[PDB]
Amino acid sequence: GSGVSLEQALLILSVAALLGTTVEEAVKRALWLKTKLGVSLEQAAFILSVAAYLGTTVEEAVKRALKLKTKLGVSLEQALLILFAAAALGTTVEEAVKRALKLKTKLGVSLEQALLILWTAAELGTTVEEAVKRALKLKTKLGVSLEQAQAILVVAAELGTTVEEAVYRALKLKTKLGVSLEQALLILEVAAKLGTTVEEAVKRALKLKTKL
Repeated sequence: GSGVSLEQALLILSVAALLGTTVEEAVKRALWLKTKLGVSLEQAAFILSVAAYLGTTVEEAVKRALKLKTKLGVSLEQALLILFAAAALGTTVEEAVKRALKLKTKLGVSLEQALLILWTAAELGTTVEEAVKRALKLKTKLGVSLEQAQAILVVAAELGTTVEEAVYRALKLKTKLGVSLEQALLILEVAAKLGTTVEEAVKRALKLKTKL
């Protein structure tokens, strides 16, 4: 798309924070990269985030990702997630993929889902087995996806609250603003990252945004 969704605006606000660059600068940087590679805006923002986590230039991150795609025969998305999971783990990409593949087979999930689980466990400071146990409890209790359950865990950590508090606020946001759960959780997380209120994060994002 050329029109920017709220979802996408929020991701950039997050990336602007991470890079320490104005939102205007982050927009341009994400659009240049989207154009250059012919990828989604979300994927462009991801790449900027991966390079920041790696501590490499964006080109270098792209070079690594393209080489790893060819090596493993995987998508660019998967290669990026492998690099990210490896940067978060502080290990090799080979080790990260090894762990992801074992976990993929165990849980009957995708490699992408497995890599997200590994990254999430690192973000929570727990083992994977613990993170999976806690995510699956939420999945069953609330009737959310495994992905969403993980997102809830992570949002709670960013907020410095329990998962009960995080869910309570997310569902309030859904009812008040008519957003999806995934949206609500992202808003909560972005406001935490920007050092602001829920209202101010959305107000910025709306300035930035064009498509719905």
